[PDB]
Amino acid sequence: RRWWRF
Repeated sequence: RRWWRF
């Protein structure tokens, strides 16, 4: 969500 895959 916040960064990367999330």
